[PDB]
Amino acid sequence: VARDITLLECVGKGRYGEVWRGSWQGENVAVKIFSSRDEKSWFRETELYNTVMLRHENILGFIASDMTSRHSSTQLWLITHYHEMGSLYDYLQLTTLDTVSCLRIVLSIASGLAHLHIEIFGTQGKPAIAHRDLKSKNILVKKNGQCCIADLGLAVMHSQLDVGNNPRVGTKRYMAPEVLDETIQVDCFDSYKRVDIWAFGLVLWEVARRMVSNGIVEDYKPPFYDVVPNDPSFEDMRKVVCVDQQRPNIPNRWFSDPTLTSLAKLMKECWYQNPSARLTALRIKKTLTKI
Ligand SMILES: Clc1cc2cc(c1)-c1cnn3ccc(nc13)NCCOCCO2
Repeated sequence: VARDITLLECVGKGRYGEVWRGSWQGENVAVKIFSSRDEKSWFRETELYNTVMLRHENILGFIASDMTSRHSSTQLWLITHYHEMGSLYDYLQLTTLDTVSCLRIVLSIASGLAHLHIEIFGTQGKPAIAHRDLKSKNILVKKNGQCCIADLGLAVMHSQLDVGNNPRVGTKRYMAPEVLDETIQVDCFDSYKRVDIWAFGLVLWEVARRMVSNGIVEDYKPPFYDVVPNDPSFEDMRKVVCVDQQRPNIPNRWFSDPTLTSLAKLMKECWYQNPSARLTALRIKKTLTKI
């Protein structure tokens, strides 16, 4: 139960709500406290965790979920494993990477996303799932160096089409061109997997910037830092991604490193204007395993 949790420190704050480091039987756990405005995101992630027994080493580990609702008060809690190392967004602010740690991180993300995307049949199976709000701030760094994906509140599902009634929409900075120009095929499940692949390519660019090659590294920057203001509007991102068709700049240093060059090619194959030309999660994972 949540009754035996002591909230210790607020480790994250946003429009979704807050994330706290909590204590439970003397062990650290994370508690996501949703704002009442995000009730549908809490329920989606709960049914994904407790009805679809969704478990994978690169998906945030679910412990429990609780809601209490009364006149003048509503609480919505998600209790998960705590990762002291924090969000990949925070982690990349402080850390530089080498060849092994860079590929451990990005391969672990690819592995979790493929696990979301690929359907499993039978008993103890799972539908195909699209995240729809992947970004560096919803990926956590585990002690072993791998990552795990969090925030499945916007997931859509499909078996041989489940879209929520969720009024919240993805982070604008990471929205795919088909989302921004509204040509996305809403009734086609593969559209949502390809919106995920787009966002993954941006996360791939974020990680690669922090890997050192030949004694050079870039500071952390978000996708499109140079052409969009902080907290960009829908219109800001359409002008950049669709009209101007701009994409993240690839610094010259990378082409001197074989690994960073391989990731540059992978990045671009996530960024096609045409969603159908983008790689699949499984192909990305199969490539990273060989690289
Ligand atoms: Cl249910 C959930 C959502 C989530 C992050 C966590 C849990 C989570 C788990 N351990 N942990 C450690 C630090 C931290 N978050 C977490 N820092 C705030 C980043 O918040 C991103 C929101 O996504």
